Amino acid sequence: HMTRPQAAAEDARNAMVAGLLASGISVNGLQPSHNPQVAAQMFTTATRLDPKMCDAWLARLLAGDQSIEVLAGAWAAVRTFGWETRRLGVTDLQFRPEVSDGLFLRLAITSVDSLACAYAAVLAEAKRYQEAAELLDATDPRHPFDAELVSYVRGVLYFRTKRWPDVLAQFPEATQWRHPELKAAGAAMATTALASLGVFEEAFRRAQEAIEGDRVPGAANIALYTQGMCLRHVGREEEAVELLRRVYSRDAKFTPAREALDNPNFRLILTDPE
Repeated sequence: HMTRPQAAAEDARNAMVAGLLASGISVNGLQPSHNPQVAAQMFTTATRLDPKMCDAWLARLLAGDQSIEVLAGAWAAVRTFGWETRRLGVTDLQFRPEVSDGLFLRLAITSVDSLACAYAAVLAEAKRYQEAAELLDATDPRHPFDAELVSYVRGVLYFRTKRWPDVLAQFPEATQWRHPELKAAGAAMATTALASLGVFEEAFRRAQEAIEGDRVPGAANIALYTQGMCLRHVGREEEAVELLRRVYSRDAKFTPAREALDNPNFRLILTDPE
């Protein structure tokens, strides 16, 4: 006579396995498939039957659902962070859930502290800045690798509330980051902050860190666009046009570049996420 908790727990583990399989992840020597909607349903089933299984919430992120309910479900279950993937032998090599910060990057959830960062990023995308900041405040990793993500998402928070000096404090020039992408996107936000403050020459220079290596193309676009505005500001119109066409060609949906090409008087620093 299996108890109800035991039946729920076993069913949740099997739903987890099925979701992973439907995500192209082989488990226990079973053949995977590619059924994204089934994967999401399976992971949702797992969280309904065992809401204490943190990795099932994380799996719903992998499957595309980064709503606040999912992030908050994962955070409530954080005690079992990693238990079920470890039980299955599943690693970051196969299973790397991420959340978009809504501006430049997908942030990988690899630890309790990076889950907190991702949750704060999602909070801040919903304009719940107070809760985001509290969550970052209460995080304080002892190891510098995860603290870089805290600094970055605090910068995103400052960027989203147009606090330009605070943005600059989060992303100082000539600073080594263990995460190259955090540095690149941070530089795009610093470039935007500097341009907004009218410090055009420094904006131009900071932009290069967002451009180098095309590591984060969306950061590079913002940076190249902002360099075009700087060039336009000092009357170097032909060079401005080169960079603006470069960006429009890189990303035809980058409407401000088209606007600036259509209107040589257009002079907008892009502060809106959009």
